[PDB]
Amino acid sequence: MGNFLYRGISCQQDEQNNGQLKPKGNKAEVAIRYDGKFKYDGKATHGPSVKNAVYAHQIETGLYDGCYISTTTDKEIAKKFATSSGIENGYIYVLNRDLFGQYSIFEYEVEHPENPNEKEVTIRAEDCGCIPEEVIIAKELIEINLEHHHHHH
Repeated sequence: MGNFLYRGISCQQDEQNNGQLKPKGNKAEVAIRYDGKFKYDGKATHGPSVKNAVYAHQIETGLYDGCYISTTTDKEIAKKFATSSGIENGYIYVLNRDLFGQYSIFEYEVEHPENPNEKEVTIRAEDCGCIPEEVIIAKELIEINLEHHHHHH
């Protein structure tokens, strides 16, 4: 529900080796609130994970390095993303947004000019790089999505 998220990986090696897509190490476990000016801060320590630290880090330096999940307002993003990223030969997983809504995970949507007709909604996880392991409601492998729409061309 909400939105259909799609993400694919060619590093099935790292995924299967870690047995969780990617190495993780969550902590903090603080209040956190998406206020108009969300100075929710955290514990007290000065480091990574959450806070203006992670927010500014991803905004300034690691611009969508994989910490947060960037997705478009179009469900057909799946096909476009899989093709343009050359995932046609690799691994792909699907995630539902309503799960994040239940999780109370944050989202920051950037807007291009009005008529491009699209907004980029980046899903701000409470930690960098897929903090929820069960967010992947579907996992499939892909070897060329041939046929189906091949009516003639």
